[PDB]
Amino acid sequence: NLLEQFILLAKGTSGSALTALISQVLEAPGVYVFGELLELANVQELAEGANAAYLQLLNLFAYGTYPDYIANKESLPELSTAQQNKLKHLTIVSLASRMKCIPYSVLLKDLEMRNLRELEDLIIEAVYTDIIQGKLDQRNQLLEVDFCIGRDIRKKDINNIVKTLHEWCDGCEAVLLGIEQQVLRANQYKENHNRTQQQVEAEVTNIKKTLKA
Amino acid sequence: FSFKKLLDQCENQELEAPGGIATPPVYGQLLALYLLHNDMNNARYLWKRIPPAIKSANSELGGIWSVGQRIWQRDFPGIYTTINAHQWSETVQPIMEALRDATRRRAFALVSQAYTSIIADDFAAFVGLPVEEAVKGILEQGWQADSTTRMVLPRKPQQLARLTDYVAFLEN
Amino acid sequence: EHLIAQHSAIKMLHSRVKLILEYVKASEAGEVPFNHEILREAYALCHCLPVLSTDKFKTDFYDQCNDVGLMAYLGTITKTCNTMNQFVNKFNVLYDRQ
Amino acid sequence: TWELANNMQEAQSIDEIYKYDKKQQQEILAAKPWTKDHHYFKYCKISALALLKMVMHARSGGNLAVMGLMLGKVDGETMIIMDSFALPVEGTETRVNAQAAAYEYMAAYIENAKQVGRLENAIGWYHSHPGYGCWLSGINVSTQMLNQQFQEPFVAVVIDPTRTISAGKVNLGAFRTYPKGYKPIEDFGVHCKQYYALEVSYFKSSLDRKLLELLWNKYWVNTLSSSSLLTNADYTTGQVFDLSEKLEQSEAQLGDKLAKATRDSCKTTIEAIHGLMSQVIKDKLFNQINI
Repeated sequence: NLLEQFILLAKGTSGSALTALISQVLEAPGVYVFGELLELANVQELAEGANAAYLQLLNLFAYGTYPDYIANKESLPELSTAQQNKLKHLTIVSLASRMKCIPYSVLLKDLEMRNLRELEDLIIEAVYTDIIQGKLDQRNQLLEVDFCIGRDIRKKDINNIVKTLHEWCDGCEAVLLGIEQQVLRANQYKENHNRTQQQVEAEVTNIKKTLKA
Repeated sequence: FSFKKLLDQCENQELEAPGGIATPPVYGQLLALYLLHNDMNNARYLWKRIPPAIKSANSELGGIWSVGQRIWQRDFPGIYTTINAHQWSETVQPIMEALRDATRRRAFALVSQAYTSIIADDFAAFVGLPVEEAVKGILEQGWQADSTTRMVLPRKPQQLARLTDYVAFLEN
Repeated sequence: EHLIAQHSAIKMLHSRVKLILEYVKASEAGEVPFNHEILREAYALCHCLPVLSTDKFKTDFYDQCNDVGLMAYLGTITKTCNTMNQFVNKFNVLYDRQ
Repeated sequence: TWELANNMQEAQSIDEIYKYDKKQQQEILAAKPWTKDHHYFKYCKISALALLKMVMHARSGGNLAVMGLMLGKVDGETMIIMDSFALPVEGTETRVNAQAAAYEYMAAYIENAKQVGRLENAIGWYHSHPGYGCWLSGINVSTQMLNQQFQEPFVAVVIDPTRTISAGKVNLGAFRTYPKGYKPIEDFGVHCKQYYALEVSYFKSSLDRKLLELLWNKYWVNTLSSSSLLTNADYTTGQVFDLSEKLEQSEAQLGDKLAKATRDSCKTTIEAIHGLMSQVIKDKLFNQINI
């Protein structure tokens, strides 16, 4: 993949060339999840020195959304239009991850946009890049997403993932239990009916045995 | 919600008696409770049931029956005038406020349901006071209002077992 | 038959979800190496659990439930009538001549 | 415990129909109940294995026409068929003639089956109609005449391979015929008075049921994503219309059919409630997780 193609050059280099490489990665199309790039020790070693801003920018791209690049706009270096478009696409993906019907006003507020047409064009190009799949609806000012790619996961949120899966498992188990109970009752009911019918039959034929004298 | 227990307690107190006639206060309390629950037929038959001697012995029953007659004709403005005309004993004291609150709620619901625009005078007579409940109506619940003609515009405000029982019944 | 045929499929889905949860727990503990690609898909699968919680779906589901209830009413009302007919047929011979 | 009844060796009347009561068969053959009235057997029950064998033979025939035999028995008012056996016949898709090859083949296969342990006899024949519905032609009518008038226990089967493949449901058609003399709708053809139709039913053993359920078990996605009663709406509406007609006929008769109408209504209601139950279970399992 693209990350594999851009990852082997980051071993031997460090310093300005490394930061230029991460900038090129952030500019290259197709790359949207920066998991293995941040996992390298060379990237993490940038915290000490004069290149902490690039590390903060990479962390913001990996996990943060567009408003996070509002309070600390002056701290990070200038961004080109490709990086801004990629960040907006990541913010759209993050928003669609939570709710499946994104209102237009929420998107306009979140992406800091002034025109509805520009927002629709940005959503259209995001769909063309094939990061999310969905359809717009101007009558209700809604965007419906049927499937969105998961974003990056840090090594502290995994426990929460477990919780959700656990919940699902529990629910399945509950359903199973109910199933059993229901079918059992059904069977019993049927048996009861048959039994009583048989009893009646016995009675009447017994009557016959005592009436044909 | 606590009045239902008092209601049925008075019911079984009424049901049997040493001589078939009970004390005046229990009769009055039962009649007032019947009036409160907006059940007019039982209250009217209870009033018909009372013997004339005990009926004329106490004037409290007269006031209760006057209130019942006023509420039977569905004349809302007269109910508030006839409910406070006389004095009420402590035994029937906490009935009047509850009845007035229930009547006010019923009038509010009727106005909100059966009216799209009503003269402010009639609505204020229905509710009780033509000074501050109009501004309360427009502000608190957002009812539209217009001056000059004084017009308000109120607006109106465990599963699988059943299916398996149905299937078992149908199949058998 | 019906409540049991799909019970096996539900159990299979339970087993698959349990296997995925076991792998995620093992990755959290450290038995397996940190494959930072499967966890992203696990997160995406996690975020897609409350499927179609809109009002239109609820209204359609309630309409479907009411329609099936009415279809069952028309069909209980005829089994009751058939038992009614058999009862009157048996009654017209026992306690009433002809 | 979860399945409650399960199965180690126990069975029921479902597995009982697979047997050969020699005395019973001899006495029904000797008594000849159907020779006295024309309106005899109306229920034909054919096993699954025969059905799939017939379908594969028809498909292997392709655009042309194939033709084969069938094996079974008769029991009271009903007819039982549980074996299919193809024939090496060739011809144009509009006509097929059984040459000496089939004549030497049916006897040889019957002898081979008898050596195997099979005890059933010839019951009828199946012919594939590639496209032109399911109706007996003139030559088919004459052949069925002679077969049912010489070999009294018999029945013909006609299927449509092309329409079965295209639509998705089988075109099994079981037909018996009224003998000559008894005289008392364009789809059925032009000899609709000479030949009539029969209902079709199927059965499978306890072992067959278990194997089929366990094999179909590898369909879980479609099992819990089918959402029935949204695909068979036309079938249910047609069933309700036929229910209305049957109810009208029963009401006219009252002035029995009422039992049949009640059973049909019960079947349709059971299907509808089963669909609702599956929908409810899916909603409980999927839409009630993670708030």
